[PDB]
Amino acid sequence: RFETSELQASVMISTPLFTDSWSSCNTANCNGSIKIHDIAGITYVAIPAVSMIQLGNLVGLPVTGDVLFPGLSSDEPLPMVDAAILKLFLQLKIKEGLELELLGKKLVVITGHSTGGALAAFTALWLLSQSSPPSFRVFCITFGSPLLGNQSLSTSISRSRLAHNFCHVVSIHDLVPRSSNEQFWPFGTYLFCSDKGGVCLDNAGSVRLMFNILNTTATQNTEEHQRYGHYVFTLSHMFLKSRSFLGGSIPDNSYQAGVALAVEALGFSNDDTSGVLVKECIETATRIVRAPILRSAELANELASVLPARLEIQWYKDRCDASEEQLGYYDFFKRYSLKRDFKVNMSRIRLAKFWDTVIKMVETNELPFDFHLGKKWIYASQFYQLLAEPLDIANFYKNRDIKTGGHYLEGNRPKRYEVIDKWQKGVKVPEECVRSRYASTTQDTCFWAKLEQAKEWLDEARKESSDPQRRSLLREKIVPFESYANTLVTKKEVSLDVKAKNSSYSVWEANLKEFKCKMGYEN
Amino acid sequence: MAFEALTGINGDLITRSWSASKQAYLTERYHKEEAGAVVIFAFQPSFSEKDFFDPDNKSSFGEIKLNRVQFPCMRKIGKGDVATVNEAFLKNLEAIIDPRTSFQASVEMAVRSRKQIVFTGHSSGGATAILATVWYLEKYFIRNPNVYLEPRCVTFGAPLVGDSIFSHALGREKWSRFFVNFVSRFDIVPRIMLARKASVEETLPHVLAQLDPRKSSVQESEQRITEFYTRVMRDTSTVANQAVCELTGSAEAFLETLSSFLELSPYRPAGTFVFSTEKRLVAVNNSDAILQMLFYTSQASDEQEWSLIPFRSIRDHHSYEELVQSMGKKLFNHLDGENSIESTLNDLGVSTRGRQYVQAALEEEKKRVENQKKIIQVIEQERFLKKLAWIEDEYKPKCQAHKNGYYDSFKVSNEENDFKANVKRAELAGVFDEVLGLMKKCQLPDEFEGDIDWIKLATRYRRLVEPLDIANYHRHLKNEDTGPYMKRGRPTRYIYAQRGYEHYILKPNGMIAEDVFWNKVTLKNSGSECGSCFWAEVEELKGKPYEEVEVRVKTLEGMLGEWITDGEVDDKEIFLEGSTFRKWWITLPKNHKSHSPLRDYMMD
Amino acid sequence: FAHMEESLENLDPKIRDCFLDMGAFPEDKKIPLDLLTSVWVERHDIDEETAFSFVLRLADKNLLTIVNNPRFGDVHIGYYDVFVTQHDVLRDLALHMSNRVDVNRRERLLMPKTEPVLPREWEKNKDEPFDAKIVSLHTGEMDEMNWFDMDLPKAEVLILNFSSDNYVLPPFIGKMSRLRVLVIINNGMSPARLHGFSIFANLAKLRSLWLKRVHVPELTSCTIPLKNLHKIHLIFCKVKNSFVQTSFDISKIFPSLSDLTIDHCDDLLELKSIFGITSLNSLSITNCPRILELPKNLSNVQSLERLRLYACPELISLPVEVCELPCLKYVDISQCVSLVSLPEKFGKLGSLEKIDMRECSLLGLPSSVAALVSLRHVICDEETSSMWEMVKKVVPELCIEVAKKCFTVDWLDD
Ligand SMILES: Nc1ncnc2c1ncn2[C@@H]1O[C@H](COP(=O)(O)OP(=O)(O)O)[C@@H](O)[C@H]1O[C@@H]1O[C@H](COP(=O)(O)O)[C@@H](O)[C@H]1O
Repeated sequence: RFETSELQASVMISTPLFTDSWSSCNTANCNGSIKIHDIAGITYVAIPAVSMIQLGNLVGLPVTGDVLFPGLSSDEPLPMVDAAILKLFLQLKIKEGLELELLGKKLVVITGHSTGGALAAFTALWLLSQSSPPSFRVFCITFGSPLLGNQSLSTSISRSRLAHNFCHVVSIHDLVPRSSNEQFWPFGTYLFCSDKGGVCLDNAGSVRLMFNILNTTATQNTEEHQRYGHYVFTLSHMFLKSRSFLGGSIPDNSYQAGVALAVEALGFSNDDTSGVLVKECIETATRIVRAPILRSAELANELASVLPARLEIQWYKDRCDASEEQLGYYDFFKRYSLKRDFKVNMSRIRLAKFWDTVIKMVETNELPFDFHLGKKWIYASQFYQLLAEPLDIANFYKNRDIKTGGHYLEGNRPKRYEVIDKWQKGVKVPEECVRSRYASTTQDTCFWAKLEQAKEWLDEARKESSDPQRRSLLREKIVPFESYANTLVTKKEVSLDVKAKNSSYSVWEANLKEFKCKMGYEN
Repeated sequence: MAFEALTGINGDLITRSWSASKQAYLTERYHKEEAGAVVIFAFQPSFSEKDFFDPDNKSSFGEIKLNRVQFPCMRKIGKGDVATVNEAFLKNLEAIIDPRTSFQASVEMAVRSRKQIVFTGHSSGGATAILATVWYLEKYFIRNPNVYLEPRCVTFGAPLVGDSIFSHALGREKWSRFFVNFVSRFDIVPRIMLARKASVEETLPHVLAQLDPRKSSVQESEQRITEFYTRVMRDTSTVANQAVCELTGSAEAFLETLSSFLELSPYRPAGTFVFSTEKRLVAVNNSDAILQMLFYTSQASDEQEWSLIPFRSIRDHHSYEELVQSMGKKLFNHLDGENSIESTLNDLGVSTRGRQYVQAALEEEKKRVENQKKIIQVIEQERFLKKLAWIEDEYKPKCQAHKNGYYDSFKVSNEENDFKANVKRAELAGVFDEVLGLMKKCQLPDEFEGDIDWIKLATRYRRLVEPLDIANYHRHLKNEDTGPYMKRGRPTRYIYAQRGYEHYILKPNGMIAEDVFWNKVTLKNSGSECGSCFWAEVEELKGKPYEEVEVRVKTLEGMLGEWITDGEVDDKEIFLEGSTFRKWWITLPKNHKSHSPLRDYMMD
Repeated sequence: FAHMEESLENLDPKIRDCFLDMGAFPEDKKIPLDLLTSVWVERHDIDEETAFSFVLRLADKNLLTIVNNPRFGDVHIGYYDVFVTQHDVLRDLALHMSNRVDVNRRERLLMPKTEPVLPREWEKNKDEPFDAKIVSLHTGEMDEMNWFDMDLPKAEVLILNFSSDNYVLPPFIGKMSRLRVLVIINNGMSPARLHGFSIFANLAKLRSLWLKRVHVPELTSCTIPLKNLHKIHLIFCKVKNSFVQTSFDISKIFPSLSDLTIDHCDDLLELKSIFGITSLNSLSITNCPRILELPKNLSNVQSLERLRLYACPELISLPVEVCELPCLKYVDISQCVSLVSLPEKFGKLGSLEKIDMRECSLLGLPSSVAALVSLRHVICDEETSSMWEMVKKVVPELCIEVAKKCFTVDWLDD
């Protein structure tokens, strides 16, 4: 491997964006207003630093109002944000002015200082967490902003893959970002800088540990604005400056040398216990793992090795739909009568295990970000899903308890199918060519669950009290499914299995027609 | 002697090249010198703002894409992307090769006389010489490689010309060994092109006038030189940091996010760069290592180092005479060959972080070599050849004896042979997809695409498996969901193999495959280019009336003979009685049935 | 017709009787070798060794047309793809020679094919204490109780071919001097229910039971403890709640039980009752899904020799008490896709001789198996060849065979 935290910090520092953002923040602080201006084709929006405001209260994200966060998660741990920041954002009406002044822009950089930095981070979060991604790219660079957020909010941001757009510069001597309640959780990349260089940390746990050790450090300062100015001034000229980098005794190892250089760049010697603890934290920041770039290429071999299970499933489907009984492969698998059903169950279990392993590897961040953007992987996932989801539904309904009507679309759908659907959401617009014949497989993988729910509703309607209003309500709730099925059939987007003489769909249609004829409802 | 062993150029040749470059200042355009059996062409350097950045160019850097017809080999074989070169240098070269200059006639006469050709120059003009060398490599060497036809390119402080694609193309063709560039430790001319034009536009004319050796009487402005050096160093630092971050595969998400907000020069070193100092000579053969050394060497060490670095950088541009004269009194060391590079980099002034970055860049090449060795070992396995042997010698002959083409059998059947063939095809496709991904991720040596064995294996695999893939694609009715097979269904590996084979078979001639096809010839995303995709064309043409589409049928009939002759398709299996092609041709009306030219191949 | 008759003239009377038996056995079906050997053992009193010798001797001719028979790997293996089929002409032959006696029929009571009617020759003679050493009755929709009285004072072997869904059982076993073999075969596509199972408890002399595709009645204390039953083979049956209950001690009811086979049976998430039997000697579970882990009570059994676990997916891990078995000679696990690691102390099995782990996704072999001195044959995949040869280095007598994966579509036909 190779230590690159200091390399990432140097890359971030060398960009003109650092100096441009610092100048914009200084101008906004001097003028005391939100300054929007274009420099070198980049639109910088600097939020002035406000004060005489208390921090610490946590109320949570708004649920109803003009501002909303559709992209944020809404699980049991509710994400929370500082009440003061939200109140200031609502009062200042930043949204309207920003959307008015950002019309037609291509590159937008939001910046601020301390409370201004917190407001800029909140504005960037609001811009990114919307129904659709903004037409312009954003980059929230904060200069010593106070900690805001929560563990749930940080986890949701990491899951949403939005932490790459946030960068925070925290000095090794300031106390404002390091004085906060333990409920607060840092998010995004954090740059720790000093008169001899900087380091970058993109892990919440590593950033929290660094904050804790800096808190335990005796060296502290109260005046941080002049320190930040001096730090940025002396870091903007690091390119035209080569130092000895003696590092005491240079270790004869690439990783050890890199860690020692990173520790020395922070002004911490290799003699005090603080330096040793910093070295340990830096070492634990980066984990050892096989290179994702090689793993992505290697995944094709096991994909090919698991492909024979899909081939066996295809052959079983062909045999079932070519049989004399014409019960459909879904119903054939639903009724355990032959050893081929057991073999297909084994193949389905193997495929599910392989895809669960792949999904777990993806969520572990052991693969490149654009892994899910690959056309081959998306197409393979779609092919696997379109062939395996009906089998999983049939297995679940066969193993479903009689009185436990949890169904398949009411919290029992595996997360792998949801991730596959999210991947397929990026597929380009399909052609609207008219299909000459029925498709090989049903386009909708959730058709069978809806059919089972409709059958249950029809059975409940047939076997119940008179209640004419209840019958009317149940028919009203049922007929959307009938219309959807008719649309699918007329579009020839369903396989021949649903069109079989003895298939479940045909039986349900016959039962519905018999009920309508017996009882006489229109349509 | 090791300098002559590696570069292949003796000290006398270097001295003659330097003398010719010095003499070329008075002469116009180019100067030709005949020393013994050696012909040396020296290009006159030019010192003006328009000679570095093209006024007509609108981009932040004066870079324009090359022409495929002029430089067929200066592109990526797989991706198909062409290289980008400086606009002013390319225009100067085009003016040089103009027939009125009689340069082409002199070059032809020198080649016919069986004399070595040496291209030399100084400053920006020297960079032009590099382009000239490429021109030679695209006119005579590629037509018939030979020892006597080997050229020699020597430059003195030439600025960067090509981008990373240019360096990759040079490495793939094994032409990088003919370029030698001498750059001083503190030389600033090679670092000029690494900075954006907007940052140094104000101070470019003054620095360029000062750097001119013909008229050095101009008053020296220390402030302007200091600002120019500061801007150049800042831009070089940004470019080097981004390049070293991208090379190691770290902070990829952060780099991807920050790429849109950053504008960086795409120029990269190309050739064998040798660094000259007071008493040492170090030569580097890695572009990333060369860039890192170029950035790191021009750095200060203390206060005394400052306030004199810009002046030394300005003066060093005319200090190559001392290096040439005192060439034999300095030690020569090879950075790549040496195991311990700490002493060399310490002598050259590289800091510890520069040493670590250079070491990482060097280890990247070793990792690529190890990956190539692993790929070769995997390919040379017995089972990999056994699968292909089973496919070629068992499935196809049995299908032919069964009176049904193996494509049609794979389209619809229920036998164990089809299942085994599908399994083997899936395994081969997975292996080739892994290889294609490794090649795409730039984790393989540039010469890997140039291997004849790999090209032959890929061509055989394509010609043996592509009809099976087409049958699998059209069996599941996937053409009605996405579209034609050649539009959004063809795998990338087959396209890469076809492009590699076409380049290999057309490099001795000089034309791109598109020209040959179009010259031989609605045809958007057609199947007349690939013989192995012919079956897919049969899928597209069938089911349609003859009146609606007629030219495609004629093109297919014309290309069928060439495909049969070249072995792309086999007449025994694709002209079978039960083949779908025969049925489609039967459904064709009587007019084309009687006007078809392959009657002797169909009528019994 | 004449050729096989002449061959029968050259056969020994014992092998002639065996030939008649297998030939008159129901046709157009796959007959396991274990059932055939048990029938010969309890009919001719020739024991398993001579039964196998007779099978090998008769395998030369076409009367015992063999199949793939992959049982050649070892003698400790059970029965799998070892079925034997015979020709209908041979069946009619074996039905011909003195096999239609009106009243007595001292041996070979047969029925040519399933039908809702009974043979008129024996139907008329309702009161006939017939010697019935071999009885095979084929009946479809008609009641199992028949329309007459089979006293059968000297019967030894009984085989039944059955059908339909709702069915009863005959009272013949109640009026039975002795019986050793009882086989019930159902050919329906749905589970078949049985009524009146208390009559089958009259005789405890039965030694083999071959139930298949039926609703296994729940065990009750009123059932007479079968002190002679040794084999209980269930294939495609419906356990439902018969073996789930644990109130009644199965060991008391079946103290002589030694081999129990459960194949292609679902709804078997509970196995505590099966492990509760202390007389178990050879347990084999094949193609049984919906099993998470084996119960941690197998230490009660101290004489189990075989632990065949063919297929049986969704098995998270092997029990840690397996290593406590003193006489676990043979362990067979195949087609398992959920097993990831063997028990850490798996190498303490000093009685282990042969192990099969074909098509098993094992992660890492523990070092304990380096102490498996008695281990001789290992049949596994190519992936585990390295860490099996690492054991073979310690024990030269260890033999490792790589099982190639053959791709066939014969499973689709069934
Ligand atoms: N409609 C589709 N459905 C499902 N898969 C598709 C579809 N279209 C293309 N592919 C597959 O998508 C991959 C793109 O990788 P590609 O290297 O180009 O990635 P990019 O460079 O572009 O990022 C190729 O392997 C295509 O393979 C073709 O599909 C058949 C079935 O494949 P099967 O063997 O899995 O059954 C094969 O016969 C090949 O005709």
